[PDB]
Amino acid sequence: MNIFEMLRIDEGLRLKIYKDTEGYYTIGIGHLLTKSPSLNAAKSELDKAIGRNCNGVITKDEAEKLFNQDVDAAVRGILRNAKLKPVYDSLDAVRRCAAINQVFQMGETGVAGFTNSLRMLQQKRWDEAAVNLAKSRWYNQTPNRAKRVITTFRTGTWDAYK
Repeated sequence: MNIFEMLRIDEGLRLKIYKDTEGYYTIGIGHLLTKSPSLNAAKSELDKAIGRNCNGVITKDEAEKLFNQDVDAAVRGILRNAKLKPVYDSLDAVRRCAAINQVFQMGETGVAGFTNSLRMLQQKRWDEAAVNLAKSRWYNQTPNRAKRVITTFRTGTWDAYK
């Protein structure tokens, strides 16, 4: 298991524009297109992202290219963020994947606001961090995915992903 395999499980792969868990137009492996309710705005964003007129559909290669960009961007966001970087750097490789997963789903600013969880994770208070992580809109809205990510933070193993 690695971050790509982990996020592929959590996000799925769909080649046609779909709505994510929040109702927002998305494509590929959790590539958010826009928060606009206008499908034409989503299609414009898609065409711009891919560099051709897609008419709402992409190939697997194209989806994987966006995914590479999105993972890369998530990591670089973490490294540029004064609140996230020290916590990320304090973690082992497996827990770093959990961190990337949460930032991928929620965005850098959202995760940077998880002050008490960040502190507990840097302190390596794993069970306490796991309890805190679950006291969240994130957990309540996507509990099966959040449980997997939290188990990864708690244990530093891939047990939740088989």
